[PDB]
Amino acid sequence: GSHMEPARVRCSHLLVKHSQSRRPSSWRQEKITRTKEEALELINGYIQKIKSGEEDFESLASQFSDDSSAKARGDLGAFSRGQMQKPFEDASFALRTGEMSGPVFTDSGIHIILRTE
Repeated sequence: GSHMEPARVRCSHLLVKHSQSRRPSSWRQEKITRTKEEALELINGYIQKIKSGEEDFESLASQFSDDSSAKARGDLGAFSRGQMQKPFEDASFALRTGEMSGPVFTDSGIHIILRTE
């Protein structure tokens, strides 16, 4: 039936990091020269490419995600809200089936969340 707002949700997560972060060193750049504003453009670029049916989320999340989850397709499983960040939570739980939250600002950087489930 129609059961939204659960305990376990599944979504994919892309992450673009910026100079002001827990570490200004990604796997794409040894010294992240891009700030939040700059990273935001990358974010929009990926989002546009994905939703337009040009690129895939898992595709871009594996190459253009500065997170370790990148090599794991960037797709997550069914997790609980207490296992993620509050901004990440609000986004993932507010998304409908096959919906994308867009640029979710966090401490590490900007996350792109797509509702896999």
